[PDB]
Amino acid sequence: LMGGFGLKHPPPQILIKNTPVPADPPTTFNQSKLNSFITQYSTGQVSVEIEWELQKENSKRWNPEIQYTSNYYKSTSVDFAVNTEGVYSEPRPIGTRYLTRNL
Amino acid sequence: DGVGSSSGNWHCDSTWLGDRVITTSTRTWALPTYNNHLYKQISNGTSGGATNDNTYFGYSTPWGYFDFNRFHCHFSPRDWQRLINNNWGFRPKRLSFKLFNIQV
Ligand code: NA
Repeated sequence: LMGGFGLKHPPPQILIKNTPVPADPPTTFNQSKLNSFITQYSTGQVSVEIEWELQKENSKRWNPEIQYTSNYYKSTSVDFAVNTEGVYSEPRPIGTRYLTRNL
Repeated sequence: DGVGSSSGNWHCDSTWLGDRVITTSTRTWALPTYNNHLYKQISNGTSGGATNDNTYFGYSTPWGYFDFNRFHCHFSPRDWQRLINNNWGFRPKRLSFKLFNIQV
């Protein structure tokens, strides 16, 4: 309902975790689980490549269609670009239904 | 080739194939008799009010001619839109021309 493709076997969940690294333990044995760990975090890159199949348009509509377009006249900033502060932003929601089709 | 047989069909279409697009258009035309079948010397000088910048000498002929030197002769509005919204450029490669289903 929120939109999209419903899949019985969707892309799998990808779980990740930093392995706990004990800080020095006591010198004489104790049953209790360790609760003192070295403070750490991780970082790295991640890549996702997806192949999409397109269904080309085959319309005999004579007149031009509606199309998503960038604004023409001057503006303080560029839509879908960064700030003077380096902040990226999406000015508006962009749908998918521009071309038309008969029923 | 007979009186009762069409000598061609109506081909009007467009197909996009990759780095190519083929346009095809057919139209119905009418051709009258021009100049009463004659060739005539036509001229315009500097008499009356006709300025010198517009003088000329030439001829009118009994012939007509086909012309399709205009993009809309080949691209429908939608096709033109498909072209200009997605390509950095384009150019003509080859053409076929045909005259048929002639009736006098
Ligand atoms: Na935009």
